[PDB]
Amino acid sequence: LTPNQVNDELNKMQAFIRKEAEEKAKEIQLKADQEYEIEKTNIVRNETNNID
Amino acid sequence: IAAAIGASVNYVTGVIARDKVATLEQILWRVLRGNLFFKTVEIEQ
Amino acid sequence: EQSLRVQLVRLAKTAYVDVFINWFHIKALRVYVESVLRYGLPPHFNIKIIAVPPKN
Repeated sequence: LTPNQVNDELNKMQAFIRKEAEEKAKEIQLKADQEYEIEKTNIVRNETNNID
Repeated sequence: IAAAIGASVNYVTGVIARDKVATLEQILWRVLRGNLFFKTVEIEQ
Repeated sequence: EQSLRVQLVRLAKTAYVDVFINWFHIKALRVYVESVLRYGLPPHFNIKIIAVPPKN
């Protein structure tokens, strides 16, 4: 439509792109905290067996 | 502005013979995939 | 035929209510999903269901 209308939608575009990415990025870093603990427990149990 | 030599964003270049057909595509686009287009136009021959 | 007849009326009736709640689920979810996808900000929408008196 008019350039103004197309700019209201433009603003909406970069809004979408940003919001789905923040949402993606929270899930992405939450798998990274589950992974830290779990890998840390696994290194330790293996090693104490060797030391034993 | 210098982003259509790169690939930081995607642009769709295209010729169409009618600005009319451009409209129908704009409708399809807005209604069903949300509001995510920047619509610019240049006249060709 | 008799055994089938009782079972069938009952089943249709029970099925009916369930199929109705599911239909209304889809429509409510389809308006929310559509609304976020076209409009964007603000996060919360003002949604109403307006009952129209018949033939208006």
